[PDB]
Amino acid sequence: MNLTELKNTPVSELITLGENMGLENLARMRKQDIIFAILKQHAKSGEDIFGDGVLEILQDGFGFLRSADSSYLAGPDDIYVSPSQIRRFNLRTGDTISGKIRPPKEGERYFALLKVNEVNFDKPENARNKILFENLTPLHANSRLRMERGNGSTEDLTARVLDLASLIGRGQRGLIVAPPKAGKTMLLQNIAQSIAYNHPDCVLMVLLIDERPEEVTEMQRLVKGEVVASTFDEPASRHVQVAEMVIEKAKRLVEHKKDVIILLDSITRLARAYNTVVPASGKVLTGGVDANALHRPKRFFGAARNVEEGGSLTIIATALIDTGSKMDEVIYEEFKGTGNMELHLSRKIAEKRVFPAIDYNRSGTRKEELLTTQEELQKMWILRKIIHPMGEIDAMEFLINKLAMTKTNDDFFEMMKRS
Amino acid sequence: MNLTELKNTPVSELITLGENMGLENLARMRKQDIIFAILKQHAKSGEDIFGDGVLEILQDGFGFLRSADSSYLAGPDDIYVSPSQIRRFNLRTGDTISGKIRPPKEGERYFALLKVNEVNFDKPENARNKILFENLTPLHANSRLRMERGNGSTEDLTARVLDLASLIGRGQRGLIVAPPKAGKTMLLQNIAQSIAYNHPDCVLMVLLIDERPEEVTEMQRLVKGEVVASTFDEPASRHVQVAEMVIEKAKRLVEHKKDVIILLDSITRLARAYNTVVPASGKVLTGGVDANALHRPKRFFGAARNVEEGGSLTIIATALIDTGSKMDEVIYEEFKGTGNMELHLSRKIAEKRVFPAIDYNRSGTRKEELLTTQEELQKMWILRKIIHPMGEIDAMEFLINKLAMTKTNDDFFEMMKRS
Ligand SMILES: Nc1ncnc2c1ncn2[C@@H]1O[C@H](COP(=O)(O)OP(=O)(O)OP(O)(O)=S)[C@@H](O)[C@H]1O
Ligand SMILES: Nc1ncnc2c1ncn2[C@@H]1O[C@H](COP(=O)(O)OP(=O)(O)OP(O)(O)=S)[C@@H](O)[C@H]1O
Ligand SMILES: [Mg+2]
Ligand SMILES: [Mg+2]
Repeated sequence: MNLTELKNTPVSELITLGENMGLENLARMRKQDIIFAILKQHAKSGEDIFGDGVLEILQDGFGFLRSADSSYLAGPDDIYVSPSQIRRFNLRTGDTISGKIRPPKEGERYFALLKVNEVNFDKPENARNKILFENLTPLHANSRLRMERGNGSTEDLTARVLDLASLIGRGQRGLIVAPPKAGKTMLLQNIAQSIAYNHPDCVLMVLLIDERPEEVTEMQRLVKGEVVASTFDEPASRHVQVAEMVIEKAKRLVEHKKDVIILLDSITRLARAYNTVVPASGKVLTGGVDANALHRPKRFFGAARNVEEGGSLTIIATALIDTGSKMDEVIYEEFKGTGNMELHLSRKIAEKRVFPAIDYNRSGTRKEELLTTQEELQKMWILRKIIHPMGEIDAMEFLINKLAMTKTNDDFFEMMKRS
Repeated sequence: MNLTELKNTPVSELITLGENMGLENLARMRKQDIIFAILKQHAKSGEDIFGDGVLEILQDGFGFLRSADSSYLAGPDDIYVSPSQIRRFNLRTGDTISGKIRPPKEGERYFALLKVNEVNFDKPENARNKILFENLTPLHANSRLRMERGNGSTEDLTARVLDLASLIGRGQRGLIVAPPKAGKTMLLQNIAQSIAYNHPDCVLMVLLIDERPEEVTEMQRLVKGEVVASTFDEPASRHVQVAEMVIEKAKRLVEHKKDVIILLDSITRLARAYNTVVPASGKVLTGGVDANALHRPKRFFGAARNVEEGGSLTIIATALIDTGSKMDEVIYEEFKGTGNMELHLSRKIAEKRVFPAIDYNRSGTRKEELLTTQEELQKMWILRKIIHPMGEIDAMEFLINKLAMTKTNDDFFEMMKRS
């Protein structure tokens, strides 16, 4: 049986399974405790029990193994990993480990692992002889990540406007500069849906920082790819280590020539958490934010690259502006030139209830020649030069009106060039 | 003789009963001591006595049972609860327990429990088989919680303005941002009156932190639901204790598919109490607040959710701004985007003594489409569009004039659309 199989079950199953196995009062305690008790009960019987999850390396090799569906929460069900097999298998943070697990002995309250049978969805010997992520030489974006679903959905206009506005490809470094109440959440939702539909091969990851629980639940129940979120209730160190786990897992996955995509909401909140967790270095900029505090997020946002050998790590992270707190924009101008893809959203368009509220004139993508063919690039250039004089609200209303009466992007282009 | 019913009766009747029961003095000490003396005399008479209250768990199972009448104050009237009963019936903090009570033997001075006959207003056997609040999947608010009183009064006007400013539903997480002397207290009065009048089924409780005793007495003698308050005389430890007791009781109640509503005045004072009670973590932010000191209040404010299984927990906590103390706006910055409903009040409108003083443009709610219908949603949309341009003072004057002209919200909407 699988520990992951237990964790994917709902909460009520504790009555069906826990009580049937002889447990007395699993009704009233935290879910990880129910999982721990049931799996201890099953282990006492003696049958083989499986396990899997993402590896974490502590400061002294006191390794742990967390679960993705639990948002990497430190719980009793975490799998202990001694330094001996860490040295033997040359493991590190972010490694996906699957195999046998051992019932705890006296003096231990964590389930250690007997022997691993899969590392990063591959044999341990094949995973051992893999070069590090940072040794890989980056490149520019080559493969285009088209967001046009093509299913004729009623919400597909957002994806179409995204395709016309800013091209997204493998290995880009993207920013979504938007005010509050502008449509960031469901824009990222549409991006995730389009990625899951058009590109099932690439691994899709969504990361949510200090977000309300209802949005977390909706995101979990909507996107097909795995999503990890930490709420605002949880402390700053929780946010930091969740982000570290996500980035290490992405690096390990892309080390195997796999395309990884990370949607981040939001880089501003992650930067705030890093600022409030990093010890003061004596140099504080305007807004009560340390200098080296932004150093850690940039690395997280700097891992987006197109690996020459194989694979690509794409990061689309949204940023917050004009929230009333000056720290937000103070972070903002430290992130302007660091991204190669940028998308502006404006409050004024959202006020007119016109969605998606995209500032087409100001948003754009650099080095787009390497990502698209010349003919549709020329069509986009013609659209840009005929849309530049118009105001952003006028531009969006005209664009949605024109796109409503078409079917696909090519149909829109041919209709536009006919006129 | 119920302990609660004798607590409800004022001090004069307690003294009269003590005199009639052959007890000397009992006139120059606190209410708890008088109640203890009366209960001791009745126990020595020999008749069976029973009580009720809310459980509290200490650090070693040294269980106590408080009463909401005395605002959860630690006194002789509290009821002892042994760890044996806790392990037997599977109790935890916040459980509402009623049943037989026992006079103390030699060596102890606290009442024990012979047996429990009601747990959380339910049979004790069925109370154990309940899922934790942390294991319940949150959702967005679905059922609209209308605030319009509908009796055609004049204070209901304020409530009517609420239905025009920000929709409130079951499970909202709302913040009332207001400067000093802007109408917070009687706005909460109106909200509590509407809750107790339109929605008698839902459980309403009002929590007051470091509020003046006269305001506490005004609160208690007006609202229908039970109210708990701690004045600024008591130390911050009692503020934290009362807030934790309230949130635990709300969680226990909502675990039974009940609708719980909490009104908090104010979250800033609770944050101050947590800051001045939590030990320093070595990382102090601007304003003299510890980094993790704000972790605890957020949890209290993060419990507002709509449970898919059943029931809901709504929290309306007010916040203070422009008070001249930097800690207040630091806390406000740390609580800006955490809530899904905002109600902004301004001293500018209150200066002209136009009430309610609401910053209509800034105030609003998040994705109210799941709460209300459509046609009145477009009614509110066009009302916002036509009220957006002019200033807040003029907007409120126009709104109160038009609302006084009509009778109900539907009448207001039809009068607006016909003209
Ligand atoms: N493509 C769209 N179609 C229809 N309505 C939309 C669309 N995009 C946005 N909206 C509406 O605009 C609002 C956007 O809400 P959200 O996306 O939740 O806001 P947000 O970007 O998450 O910012 P926060 O979280 O509130 S600070 C909602 O009222 C939506 O109904
Ligand atoms: N709806 C209303 N009708 C009539 N008078 C009102 C109304 N709302 C507010 N006021 C007046 O405005 C003031 C509001 O007083 P409070 O609500 O007690 O102030 P507050 O918001 O509680 O701030 P604090 O706690 O006193 S610093 C009083 O002078 C009221 O008479
Ligand atoms: Mg959002
Ligand atoms: Mg007041």
